[PDB]
Amino acid sequence: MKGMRSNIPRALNAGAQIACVDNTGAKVVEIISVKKYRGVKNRMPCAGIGDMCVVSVKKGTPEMRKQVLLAVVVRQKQEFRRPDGLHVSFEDNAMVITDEEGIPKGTDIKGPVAREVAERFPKIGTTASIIV
Amino acid sequence: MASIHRPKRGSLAFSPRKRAKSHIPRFRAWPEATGEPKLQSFAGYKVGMTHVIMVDDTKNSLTQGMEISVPVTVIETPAIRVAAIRAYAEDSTGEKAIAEVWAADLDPELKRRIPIPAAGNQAEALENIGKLIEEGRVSDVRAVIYTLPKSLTGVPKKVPDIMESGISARDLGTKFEYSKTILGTLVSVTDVFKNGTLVDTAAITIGKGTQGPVKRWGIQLMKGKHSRQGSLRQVGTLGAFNPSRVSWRVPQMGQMGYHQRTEFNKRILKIGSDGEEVTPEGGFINYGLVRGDYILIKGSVPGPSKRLIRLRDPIRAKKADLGEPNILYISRESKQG
Amino acid sequence: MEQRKCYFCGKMLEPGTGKLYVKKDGSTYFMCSSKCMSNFALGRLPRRTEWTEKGKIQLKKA
RNA sequence: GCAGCUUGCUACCUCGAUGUCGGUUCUUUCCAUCCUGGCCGUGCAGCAGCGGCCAAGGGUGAGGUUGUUCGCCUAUUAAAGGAGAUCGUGAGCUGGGUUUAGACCGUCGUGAGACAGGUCGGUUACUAUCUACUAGAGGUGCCCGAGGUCUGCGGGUAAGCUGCUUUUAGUACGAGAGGAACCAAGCAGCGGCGCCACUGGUGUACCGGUUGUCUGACAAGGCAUCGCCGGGCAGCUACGCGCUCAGGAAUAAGAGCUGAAUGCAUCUAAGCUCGAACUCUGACCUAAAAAGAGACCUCUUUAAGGAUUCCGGUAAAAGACCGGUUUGAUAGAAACGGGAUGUAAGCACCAAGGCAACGAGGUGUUCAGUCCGCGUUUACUAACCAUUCGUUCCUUUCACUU
RNA sequence: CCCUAACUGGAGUCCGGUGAAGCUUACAUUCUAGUGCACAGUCUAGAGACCUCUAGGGGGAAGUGAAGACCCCGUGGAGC
RNA sequence: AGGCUAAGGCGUGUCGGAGUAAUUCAGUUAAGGGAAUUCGGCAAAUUAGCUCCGUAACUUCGGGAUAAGGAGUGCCUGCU
Ligand SMILES: [Mg+2]
Ligand SMILES: [Mg+2]
Ligand SMILES: [Mg+2]
Ligand SMILES: [Zn+2]
Repeated sequence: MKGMRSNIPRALNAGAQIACVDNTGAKVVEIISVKKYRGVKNRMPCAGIGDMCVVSVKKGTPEMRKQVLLAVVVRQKQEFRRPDGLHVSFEDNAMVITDEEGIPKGTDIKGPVAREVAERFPKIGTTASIIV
Repeated sequence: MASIHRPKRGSLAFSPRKRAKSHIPRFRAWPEATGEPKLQSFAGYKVGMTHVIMVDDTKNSLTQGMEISVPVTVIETPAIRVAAIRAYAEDSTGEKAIAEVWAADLDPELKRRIPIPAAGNQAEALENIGKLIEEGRVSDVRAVIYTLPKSLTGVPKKVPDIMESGISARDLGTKFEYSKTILGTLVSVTDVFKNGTLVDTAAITIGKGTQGPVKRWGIQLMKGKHSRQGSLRQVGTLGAFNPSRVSWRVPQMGQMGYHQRTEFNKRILKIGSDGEEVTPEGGFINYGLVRGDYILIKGSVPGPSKRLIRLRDPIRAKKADLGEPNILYISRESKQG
Repeated sequence: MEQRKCYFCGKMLEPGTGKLYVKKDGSTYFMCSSKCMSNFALGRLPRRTEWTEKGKIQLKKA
């Protein structure tokens, strides 16, 4: 997609369970694969901030559970750097449930969200209240 | 067998990976001239790295205009003396040295490298090279330069490093007359490179000794149960049954580092004249403080501190004129904290 | 070039250095070095550490 | 008909053993091409297909079952091709299956026992002689003697390959829906090379807290994985960071121009112009041990200069390499700068209390104390004293010196 | 494991002392193809190759260990 | 038990110097992810003493049971 302004390490890889922080009803979602990521041999599919991911709901409502959805990771403990040289990090990982193009399924996002995903997916920026 | 495909480990583009045959990098090719006469190369010594907060000026970049922190590399680049003027005769076999003329006046420190040439055939060698250029035997003129590291306190040496730097002009008579003007003089790095222009940095990289295949080629460590069976940092197989020989393309241990490498499009960010503008508190680590005139190069450069760095104008520079940078802050805080 | 102050030691964040640590509730802390971030992560308080300027402030209160 | 990549047929080689499947690691090869590049046809409007030709430079992944090969299934993806290399690869690994000795189930057999049936368990030996490769040196060969700077016979490369988004453009096309390409820009995936300002790891230098115990108590220390725990400079390193283009020539399929054989027409029979991720040049690494064994300049012949002794680190497995040597800041000390930890011991007061003695601990002296495999100033000490080669070695086979 | 990194002690590397063993008809600096009992460093035709030493891990020597324990044969055995 | 010390026995679990690679035997630590590795959580990691609260299916009524899930713990002053 559109290039962000900050370098983001691909912290999360396939099999990680990330606290889904929207009101979609899915609580914990496991990363199955990552859109727009061709791998190399033996390398697990990694996903840093602003990446769309294919996830399966592990914990949540009875209707969201076991589905395969599209999610965007909005926070990560693995620190990234801003263009001015400062490194930014978060207390926990988190992803929101979205569509192919970037529109979230939920209506409010609890907690902060990195500003890079706000500038890439502007609907994710507007839906979330506090942006970091 | 359902083959799983992996790219080859390491590059065969840089083989045989042996120890480079000189501490001075050598340029195999030089860019064609596009303007007024000037030396195409300068030599400096790498001091260390810092970072600047420069306003972004790169056209079409995402972060244009806004503040960025660019890792720079301060390089201590005093004046150089254009020692000799050497002309080459081109033929079917190749370029061959046809004649040289050394400068009459030269630094006394040069004796540690080569015995000092006498101030003899200065006018007559020049007229001989002029006649050779006139008749047509001469094709290109190059200048011999050496550093004068006796001033630098961070570099322990005082012997010059001698190297050839081609002149950049249009006509071989024009090149000869410019070389006559600059022969035997001290030309600062401001007379070669301009502020904001790309260059090519070549230098013998950091020697890492006899390193193993996992570090030399980035091969895979043995995984899982194979990690503790007796071969962990060893290549899994050296060849098939046939052909009955180890290929040269198999990863193996050997000399890692201390190779010559060329880096393209290393931008110049600052042309300074006082070492206190960039020298941090406590000096640089294992170097000292800057005492001559320097240049700030964006990004990394091959080689450790104190290594000779050869600078030439770019040979494959994609981008146009870039303009003067706008440094807001050269970070001269301590590198030891 | 916004001027940033370290949450723990009180040192001013120099340009091109430091970290920005964010909690789950949107609170942001500027850490000048790994030492300040590690002391924050242990649960220590700047007021109860004498080398920080907050600890010096509290000790010079009395 | 081809291939010999499945199963057969055969019995030519091997039974004084060519370690037998599958996976893993790493390298290479073929094209009958899955994707990437170039074309042709269409029942090709566009988008997207379908079929064919050229093309092997690069890519061809991650997972669930199963020992599997194969095959299915999942979500990505440009695509997630196939095959060869003793069904590549056990003096590399694994040991899941098959193919030992034990045992159970079923079926055969009167029985011992058997099953191209299933199940559980079941030893991976070796100090590398030669060769090959990978790097590092010592010689001679070439050669006025030495040094320096270059050239380039050659060798190598993928040094890049490929997607996503924006613009072109909601335009061409189309009745509508739907919907491209040329140029340009940014970012990303993988690969390559390099680096340590920033971030992260380590950091058994160092600093602090503290358990148990020993040295009589305090102080200072020993041991218990660095006792454990917290922090971390330098260094190294990635999880961090820098760079990573073409252009040109000749071409394959193909598309044409001129043009006859065949008065015309014809891309072909001569000739000519374009035409690809291929080839070549261009970059980049290496390259006088190129037997055509190189070119030029400088210095000087008992010298030029090299090596060793000495102080070192930009280097280092040994060698080698790169510097300094009193006309010197090469390494060390002293001091200071810059940093690591967190406020030392002793003393004064306070301390929940205790009649008292005592008292964990708090505050002041004290941003203290301790420490720095970093820098600067500084010859204070140590880089001094030598030494050997550049003489065949004796000879008066002499260019001599008793 | 993605994906490896740094550090510690013992080896290894280098040095002083001591000090064996296993493979071995000979030669041997190889590489390609063919031929040959159809799996060649020694044949045939080409291509490369100056020699010596050190370190490296194991491509090849159908590497060494060993009169195959699988299959067959023996007017050979043993146990049941 | 394990750790630290007496007495007692020893520096002979009879090769030393040196601190310069790769690799190897045995250890320490490792961001973010947490079995995605693999035939298989093999190996390693986690937890761990004592007191108190509390403890399920099922059961041959004996058990399961230390089930599981939790809290406290040092030092000093003074006492019962
Ligand atoms: Mg083998
Ligand atoms: Mg036999
Ligand atoms: Mg018979
Ligand atoms: Zn701070």
